[PDB]
Amino acid sequence: ARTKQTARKSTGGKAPRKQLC
Amino acid sequence: GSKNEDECAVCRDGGELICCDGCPRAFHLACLSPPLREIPSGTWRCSSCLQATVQE
Ligand SMILES: [Zn+2]
Ligand SMILES: [Zn+2]
Repeated sequence: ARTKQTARKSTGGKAPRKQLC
Repeated sequence: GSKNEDECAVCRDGGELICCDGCPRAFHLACLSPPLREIPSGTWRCSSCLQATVQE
């Protein structure tokens, strides 16, 4: 499988929908 | 758009993650319900896309 080595931040991103049950 | 959203669907952070062929999600291997340990052979789907009963 295509497993990349990303390195995002730690503060948040996007919130389209609400909490998941 | 390349290499999914480049974020673990369980941490929302980075690191080495595996991109799903069924959706734009990546996983920290062990972050998966079932841990890969050794990345799949070719294609691969995440738990959800896997529930669909397809695999690879
Ligand atoms: Zn993770
Ligand atoms: Zn998926």
